[PDB]
Amino acid sequence: RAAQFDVVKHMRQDQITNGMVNAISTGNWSLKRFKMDRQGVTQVLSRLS
Amino acid sequence: QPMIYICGECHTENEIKSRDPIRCRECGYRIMYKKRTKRLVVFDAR
Amino acid sequence: GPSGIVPQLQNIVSTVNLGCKLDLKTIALRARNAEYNPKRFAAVIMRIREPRTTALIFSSGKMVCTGAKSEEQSRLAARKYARVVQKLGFPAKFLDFKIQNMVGSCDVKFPIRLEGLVLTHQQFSSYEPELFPGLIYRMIKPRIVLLIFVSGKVVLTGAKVRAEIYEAFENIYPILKG
Amino acid sequence: VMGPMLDAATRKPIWRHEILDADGICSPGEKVENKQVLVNKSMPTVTQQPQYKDVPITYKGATDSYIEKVMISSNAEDAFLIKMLLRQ
Amino acid sequence: INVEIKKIMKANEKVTSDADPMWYLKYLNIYVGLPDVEESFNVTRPVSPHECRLRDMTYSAPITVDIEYTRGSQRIIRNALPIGRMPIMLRSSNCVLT
Amino acid sequence: RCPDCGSTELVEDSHYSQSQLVCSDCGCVVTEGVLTTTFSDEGNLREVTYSRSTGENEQVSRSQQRGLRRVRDLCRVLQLPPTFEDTAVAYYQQAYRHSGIRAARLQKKEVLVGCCVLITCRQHNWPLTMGAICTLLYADLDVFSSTYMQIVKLLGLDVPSLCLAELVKTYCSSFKLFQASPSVPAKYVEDKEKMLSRTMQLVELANETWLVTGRHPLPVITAATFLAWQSLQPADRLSCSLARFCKLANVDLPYPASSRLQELLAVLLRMAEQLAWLRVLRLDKRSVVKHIGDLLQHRQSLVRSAFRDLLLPPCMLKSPKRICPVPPVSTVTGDENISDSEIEQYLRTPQEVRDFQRAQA
Ligand SMILES: [Zn+2]
Ligand SMILES: [Zn+2]
Repeated sequence: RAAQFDVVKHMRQDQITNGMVNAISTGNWSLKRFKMDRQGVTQVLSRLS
Repeated sequence: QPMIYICGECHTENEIKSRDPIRCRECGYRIMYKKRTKRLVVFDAR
Repeated sequence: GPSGIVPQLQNIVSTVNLGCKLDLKTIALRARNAEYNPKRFAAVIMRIREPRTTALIFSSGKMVCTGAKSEEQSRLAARKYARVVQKLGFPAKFLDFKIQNMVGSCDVKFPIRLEGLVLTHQQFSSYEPELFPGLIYRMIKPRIVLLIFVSGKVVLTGAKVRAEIYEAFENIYPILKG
Repeated sequence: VMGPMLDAATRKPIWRHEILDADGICSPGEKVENKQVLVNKSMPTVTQQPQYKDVPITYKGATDSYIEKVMISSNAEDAFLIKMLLRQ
Repeated sequence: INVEIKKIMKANEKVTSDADPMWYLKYLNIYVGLPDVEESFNVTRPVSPHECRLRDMTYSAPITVDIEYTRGSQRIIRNALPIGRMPIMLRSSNCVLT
Repeated sequence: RCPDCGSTELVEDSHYSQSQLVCSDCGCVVTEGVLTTTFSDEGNLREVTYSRSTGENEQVSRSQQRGLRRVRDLCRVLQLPPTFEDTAVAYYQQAYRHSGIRAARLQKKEVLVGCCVLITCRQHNWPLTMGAICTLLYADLDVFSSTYMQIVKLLGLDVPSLCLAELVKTYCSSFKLFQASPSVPAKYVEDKEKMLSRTMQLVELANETWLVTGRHPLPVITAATFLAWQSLQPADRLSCSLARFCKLANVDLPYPASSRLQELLAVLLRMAEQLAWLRVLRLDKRSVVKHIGDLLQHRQSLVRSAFRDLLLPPCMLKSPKRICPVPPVSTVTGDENISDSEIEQYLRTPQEVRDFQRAQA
């Protein structure tokens, strides 16, 4: 388009929330920056007593 | 005639009997509990 | 029975096959009331004060007329246009006269609570207040489209004869009342 | 969820629907046994009217359990949610 | 929450498009607010942890930024643009319990 | 049927771990043992959409994939649960079949995506102003409407009406009146529920008084909010203007807001005339601000009494002594020609013909 656009029409919301929420729940923190793939970094709190 | 539920905090009787959203009529709360059964049950004192 | 109010026609649409070739530029040049503007559209428009109507002429040998209050008046206006065209030197003829559309309106003189009508007739009564104040209702017997307003007036369109407008009004009236 | 279907002979629900209330869900304080149903759920075969097929939430286990409370809530996606707390 | 978000944002405060330059985009500040839940008609209310436990929801708070960007003019600023949602550790500074 | 007895009393039953079907009439097994998947392959399970399994999804035109991606991104930038996204994409895919829609210009497709997400959100009763969605699309409002009606007519799908209550609920929360921000004096902070209830009852009053049908709801709602806020403390808010109000709230007031407010004030005086104390006090448009709660307390009986004196568009409430007069009958069309000098009057002389030729040289 010749008329100028605004980035306001492309402020995505899901990617951050997904990228965080799933990262905590599944317990893997894959990161391309360091080529780091860490596992078992989260656990379910044990409510035996 | 309809089934009567109990709200979260106010515990004022609420009724749905439809596909309406689960929301208390007085407060904005959205949790409910079924009332205790009408029938009797029989227990052993052991 | 009626409320004593009869629907009133406001516009009539009719067309004819002239049956001969015509030149838009020649008609525009030789006619006082002709308007021609090919840069926008390749047709010649026509106006007469009696019957009060607007018409268009096309080089293919076609005419359309509108603005009359009755189908006989539209036919009279169209024949006047054909007379003008013939006296302009074109061997036009009045072939295949037809009526296309006519618009009527009426009133019931009481307020219309449109929400009830849309809640009882949503299938056909399209209501939307935001963009357009009036309610839109399409009904089948005959194939007419209706516009309805809170003041009690109604506009009817899509008919060929006044009997259709009357029949549609009489059918809708009980729905309007309740 | 459909209510417990009632036996035409004895005029009471069939054994497998013994504990269900009038709205098709258990009643707090009642005793459930093995192979009874807790929620008479049926879902439509869409996968002219779409037929439903039943998929009850049956109770398994080697011992009877007592129901303590039963809650209901709706998520934002208008999905109804039921949770039951069973006791021994 | 209190410093490292600010540090990251300052570390990537500005961006621009190579095509048709003189068009830019700058961040100014960033915040994390308080926990809440989305009501189904675009309103929100604060929620305690236990409600979230029962409803199987997630306990989180919104992330908001104030933005500067150009479109024909450069005088276009928003003050409370949300970007996402942050899980909240219980009893931390922003948790309802503290 | 039982092969041993021919009956149909077969009941599927399970022993401690043996699933089986037994003729309960005579006790004769007829089908026992089953085969099932395992948890070891459960984590290995995958999925292929049936359309991709049937070979579809390769026909998606670049513009079709662009449009569906637009549906997704539009849906997601409003934090909607994914159900809306998938329903809207299904609706857009359903639309794309008609040749007359795939054949269209770009802005047509954009507005199609807009109206599609609009109809889906309406289906779920979710309130949303068409203005905001028009704001989030490049196209213009008029073309938006034109295509909206085109598509609803083409598909004839249900159009649930826009409920006023839910719209009040959404729009009220938008304000910043309810927090002690530095930019606003604390004088103008209240209880959210009290404000909501005042505005809710005012809006229903406006509705029942025929103030809402066939018009924009946003200005009347804005007016009601302003008057409710003023009424919650008439001591000082009576000195504040609606223009000042929208400045404080950062809200774009509709142009007809003042007119809607004036209409509601006229209705307010018509209501105030009913009550004994109010009618004795001889109130006015301004001073009445401090009795709105009292009026609302007894709304129903007083308004029913007042109706016996209705509301209609004030423009046509000017006491029209004549309504739809019957025009004279002029259906006669003559015999063949009533006149002939008309053609002479409608044709140019050679002088004017040359004049027309030289007109646009
Ligand atoms: Zn409650
Ligand atoms: Zn047998």
